[PDB]
Amino acid sequence: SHMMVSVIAKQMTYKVYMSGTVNGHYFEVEGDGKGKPYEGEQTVKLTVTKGGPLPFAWDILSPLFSIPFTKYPEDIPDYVKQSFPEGYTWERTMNFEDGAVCTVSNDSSIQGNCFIYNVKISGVNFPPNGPVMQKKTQGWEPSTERLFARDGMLIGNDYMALKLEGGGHYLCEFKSTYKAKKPVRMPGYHYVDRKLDVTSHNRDYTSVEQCEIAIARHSLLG
Amino acid sequence: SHMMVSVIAKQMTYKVYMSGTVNGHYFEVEGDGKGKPYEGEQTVKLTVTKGGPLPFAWDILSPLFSIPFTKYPEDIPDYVKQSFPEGYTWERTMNFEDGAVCTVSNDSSIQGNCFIYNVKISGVNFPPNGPVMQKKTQGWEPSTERLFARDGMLIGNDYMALKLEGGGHYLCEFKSTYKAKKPVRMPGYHYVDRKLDVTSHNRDYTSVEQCEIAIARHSLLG
Amino acid sequence: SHMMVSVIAKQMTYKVYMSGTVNGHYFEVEGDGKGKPYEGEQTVKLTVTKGGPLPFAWDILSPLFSIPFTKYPEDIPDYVKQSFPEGYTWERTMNFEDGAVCTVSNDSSIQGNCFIYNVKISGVNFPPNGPVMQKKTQGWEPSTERLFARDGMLIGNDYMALKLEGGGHYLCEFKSTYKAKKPVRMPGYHYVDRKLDVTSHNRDYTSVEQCEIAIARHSLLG
Amino acid sequence: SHMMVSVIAKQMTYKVYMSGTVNGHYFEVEGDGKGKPYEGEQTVKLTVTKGGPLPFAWDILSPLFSIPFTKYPEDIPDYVKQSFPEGYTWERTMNFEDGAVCTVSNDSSIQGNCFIYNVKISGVNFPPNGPVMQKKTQGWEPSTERLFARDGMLIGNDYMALKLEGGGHYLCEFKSTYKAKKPVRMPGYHYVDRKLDVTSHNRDYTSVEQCEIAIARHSLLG
Repeated sequence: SHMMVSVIAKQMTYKVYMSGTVNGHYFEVEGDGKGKPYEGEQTVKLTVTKGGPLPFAWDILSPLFSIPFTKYPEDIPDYVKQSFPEGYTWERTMNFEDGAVCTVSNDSSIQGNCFIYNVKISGVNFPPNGPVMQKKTQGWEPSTERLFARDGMLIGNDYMALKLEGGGHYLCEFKSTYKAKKPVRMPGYHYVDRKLDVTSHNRDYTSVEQCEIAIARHSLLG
Repeated sequence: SHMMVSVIAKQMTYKVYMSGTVNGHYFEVEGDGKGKPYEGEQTVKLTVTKGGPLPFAWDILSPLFSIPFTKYPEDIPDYVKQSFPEGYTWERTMNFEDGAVCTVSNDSSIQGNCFIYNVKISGVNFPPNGPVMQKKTQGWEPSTERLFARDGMLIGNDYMALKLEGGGHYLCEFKSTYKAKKPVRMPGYHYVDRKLDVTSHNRDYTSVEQCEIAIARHSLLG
Repeated sequence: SHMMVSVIAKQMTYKVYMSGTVNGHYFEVEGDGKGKPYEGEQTVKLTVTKGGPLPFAWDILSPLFSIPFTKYPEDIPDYVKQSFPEGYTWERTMNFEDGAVCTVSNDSSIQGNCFIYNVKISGVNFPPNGPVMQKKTQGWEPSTERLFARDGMLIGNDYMALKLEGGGHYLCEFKSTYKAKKPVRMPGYHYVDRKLDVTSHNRDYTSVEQCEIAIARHSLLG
Repeated sequence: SHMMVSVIAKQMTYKVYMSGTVNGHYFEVEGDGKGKPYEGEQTVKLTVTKGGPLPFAWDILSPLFSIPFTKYPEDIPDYVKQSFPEGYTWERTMNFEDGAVCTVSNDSSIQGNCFIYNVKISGVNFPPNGPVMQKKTQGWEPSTERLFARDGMLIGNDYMALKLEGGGHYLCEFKSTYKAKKPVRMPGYHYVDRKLDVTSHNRDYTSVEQCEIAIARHSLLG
């Protein structure tokens, strides 16, 4: 009784296009990714095409490179997958504890076996001797995103933690808004457990590979 | 597993004394609890001693009434349980989406097989037609606190939500600091799942019963 | 055509009562003050009656010790003064940049020549080696409060700056809500320039004297 | 007074190029300005080059179109004016009360008696029935930025407000970082008063004229 949608194959690839500006530095990143949407497992190779090498931590960009690769159980409506073939948009604001702010905008369509993601990031007020600019980050902690529906949109908040060179953590608030381009069956209050890891990286992070697992769940208690 | 500690029984009680001002209204509340600390289970009966009946939704008080009762797996250092016999303190900020703010301090100490909790709460800028002042809230969704160690303190953040009448959600944002009165072993980044329900109540919530499950865990994906 | 109100003499005294808790430390402060309401000049002697000596900076409490001592020009309605003889309430939230939060609640009545102020403060999550707890503060900078009316209330935001031992500043956001206990003539968008200085202080800040000047104005341009 | 500087005339011009995405809508805007830098006076005519007409209130763009044109008294070190001939950069966060966020970066350089400004803006989570998306805003109230020196950067915060149709105010909160490309003399805690008006506009705001006064000052009370 767990139902797949005919536009999303059990194995799909995607292409990501990303322009951005962080502390006034402009950069373009391109990426090819592949995974199993209904199993919530994905991987993507990223090439920095313009503005490399990047003067900030890679870890601030990693969470902007693929939402349809979430495992939804049979009793929870998959808002994102239901939106295809037309697609979805999302906007995101990331708030770090040293005062830095990022705004993100993403549009997503499909072209046969392939997802197209366009993504812009604008990041400002990054402490010049902070972990992001001194590249003292060491990958994300596994997160749980709270999600609910409001005005036919899907809101998501996530308290995240960048691991720091020399132990300790650098905190960040995620607030996500997902807008389907087509009326879909809205889900209730639910959670997405996520783990993102950077798997391979050359020395100047101009060529990076990362893998994500994304599982949607109910309350684990009751 | 659960690394049991000789000072805290498998079956314990607690006495909670709470005083507080919300929207200028002063109130005092006393309570008697009981639970299985190494299993993360507990009920508690409250009585509003002074300022009953209360002009705000019981639900804004519900999460200030018992942290020892948290099932920690043996591979996670149990910060609060090591803090005893001496005791611990915690401070909290409860920031609601409609501009309400609450500040909470607590002082915990043990007496045989009885826990002692003193807790003061200050709450302001609660909209007079909002859900809390109009008493239209219907209890807390299950949540997942993110705790980590910093300067010998345990820092938790959680993105909460009050269920509302006629569907919908009233978003709250919790930020807690836990401070043991005695050097203890620090835990790594880890999570606590919680479900908290008002089981019984009189007609003006001057007598209330609540029950809490609370289980520590690692990432469900790694 | 600048109009005084018969309940507020050109010279008035006041009495302040303040209970509070900061980083879990309880304290009571009492104060006698005197000034010229229509000239916006005041002074008050503060005695710490309980919980002294205080383990935190004095400068976090100073801005909670007298609003009717503001100079309003003839063309701007004085919301606060118009509320007497019955009085006003106000709630305040102070947000420091090291993450600390304070909530404040104040009720104000009049008794002949004398204003009575009751004030509670709850302050939490103050970094233990931050300027407030290490007492590295050196008085407030002069502030301008933006003020406007909403729902027959007066909202006030102020970006403030504590001066630091060794130069540099420790920032704080003020958000104030004033509620008259009686319908008054609402004012428009306007500014209150304020300067608070601590004038005298014994060595343990158990006996402190401070003076404030508070001037309400229009836009200085146009 | 005004400590004049040989690189910046008493009468100067500027060319502003702006690109930006607000609510996923991409737009480009070019402009020609002129003003009396040591008097703090300037007009500028804008033309929307790409993405005209704009689906949001002009007023959210109005404050991203010229910091050299600020009357500094001789007793205040004029951070931006010392930064030239090289140039300066600034980053800004514009946080609105209804959850909207904008991020802005700018790069400034001089060319004879012409200033060059490049400015990108990212804006997200703008409510579709809110005042900006419904174009019900009617220009900015006069404001007062609070600037101070930190790690060789100038940090300004200001509490702003957009005038609304049918009375009322739509609150915004500005946080700017100013960074000169060349060691300059740092100013003390000081204030900037500003008034900014849309003087003229076509019917779809694809041609707009704005005028700005901007005067630095010490505390008006000390």
